[PDB]
Amino acid sequence: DMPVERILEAELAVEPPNDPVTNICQAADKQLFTLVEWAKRIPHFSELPLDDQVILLRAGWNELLIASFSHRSIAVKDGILLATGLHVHRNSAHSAGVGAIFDRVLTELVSKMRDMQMDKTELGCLRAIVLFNPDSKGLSNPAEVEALREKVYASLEAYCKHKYPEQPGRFAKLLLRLPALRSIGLKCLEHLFFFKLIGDTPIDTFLMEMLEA
Amino acid sequence: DMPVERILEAELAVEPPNDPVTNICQAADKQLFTLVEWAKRIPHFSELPLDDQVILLRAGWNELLIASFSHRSIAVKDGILLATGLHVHRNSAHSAGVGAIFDRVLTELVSKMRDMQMDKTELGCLRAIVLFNPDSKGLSNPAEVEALREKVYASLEAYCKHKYPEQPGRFAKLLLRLPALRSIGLKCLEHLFFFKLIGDTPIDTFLMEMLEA
Amino acid sequence: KHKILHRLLQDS
Amino acid sequence: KHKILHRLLQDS
Ligand SMILES: O=C(O)/C=C/c1ccc(O)c(-c2cccc(Cc3ccccc3)c2)c1
Ligand SMILES: O=C(O)/C=C/c1ccc(O)c(-c2cccc(Cc3ccccc3)c2)c1
Repeated sequence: DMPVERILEAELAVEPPNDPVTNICQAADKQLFTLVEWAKRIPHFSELPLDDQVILLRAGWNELLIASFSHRSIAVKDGILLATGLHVHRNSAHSAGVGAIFDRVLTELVSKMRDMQMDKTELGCLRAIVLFNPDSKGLSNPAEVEALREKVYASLEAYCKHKYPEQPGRFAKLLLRLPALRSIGLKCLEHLFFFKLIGDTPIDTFLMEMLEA
Repeated sequence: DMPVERILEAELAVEPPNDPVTNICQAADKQLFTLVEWAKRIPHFSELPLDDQVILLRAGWNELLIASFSHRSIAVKDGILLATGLHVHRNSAHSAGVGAIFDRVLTELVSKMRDMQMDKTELGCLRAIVLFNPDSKGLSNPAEVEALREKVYASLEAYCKHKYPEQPGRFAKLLLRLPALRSIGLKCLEHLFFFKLIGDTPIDTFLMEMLEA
Repeated sequence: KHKILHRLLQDS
Repeated sequence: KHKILHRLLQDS
């Protein structure tokens, strides 16, 4: 069983100079610690083998964090709210060299989340689906992870049909944001390597561990 | 309205040395012509403005072709059947320098399609969803494209529930292959630029036009 | 060349 | 460092 009540509780449980690049790296490292506490609260995750928990978090941490700060920014006016508390707007992002990826995040994620009024239960279920990624390489039992994912979007569909009975396509609309999250995550990861490779931007321990094999 | 009968008809309507790299480029160019005939047969696509049809095909042709040859290879034993008729197996792909992406295609697409017995109606609906990409930049009316996508997966869900009433999660399982198709498409596109950039592999007209702005 | 995609979509 | 992810998952 995969109760949406616990997934929402997981989202609620992890709720809390002005250079965008440095703040991005600081925010990612900061939220990696919070991501572990979140995953532990997702039903049945901690029951997986320890090595599989590592595989799933190493494979999805980037998308998981991107989904979080995107939904967190639905109230911001054409901007992104990073975990450090810094609001990055279009002018600041463009001047920092990350104008393109910034635009994608707002048009393909933040604005789409705001327009459909994606709630925290739906967000937590999407992040849980991402967490339970059966395509992750090295999983000792990918079928087991696939079963957990199936339970997640089974409970999500039931939630959407009960909460939004007049939006029959809402469930599919939620899942159809995952392709954008996938490609956006890949581009964001490229910028993180731009920041690290140049050696000019500080990279803290946890984020450094995720960026290395 | 978006009848699955016409989408299947579109799939059925486009059904027909040993160097894998050269064959990949030949196959992609060959199927670009077939892709246009396919898109024209998808209901309401030709009704879109001509400039939007170009935007949608330029934005999704790669994933659209990848979905096709992946489903085409469900009968092949650990191999990919290219449009040129060449069967590329693991040993040949690895020796051609494309072993990694080859493995992803088989594990994340071909094998997944075969295990769930994805039929051509479901394949055509997934490709139609990809075709009607509201995230494409430059669309004169992205809402219109989004409406067509919504009609597609509305008809797909109804098809799955009627054809497979005992597989409640089949509809979601189909949509959840699109993230893998997105990342796989991005990596495949990188190899196509590897082939083009090196100037060693011939690149024909249509494929050349898609690879250039 | 010459908008092969454009011309293929136009011709019936 | 020292499998910070491993140690964070272990500790309760
Ligand atoms: O705040 C958090 O909790 C987490 C944040 C985070 C996590 C992972 C990331 O890859 C990134 C990340 C990297 C590269 C590019 C972008 C886009 C951007 C964001 C803000 C301003 C301008 C551009 C995001 C950020
Ligand atoms: O056959 C068709 O109809 C279409 C084919 C096609 C279309 C687009 C592509 O990007 C590619 C494409 C490119 C790079 C890498 C791969 C993987 C691979 C495929 C075969 C053998 C080994 C590796 C595929 C192929």
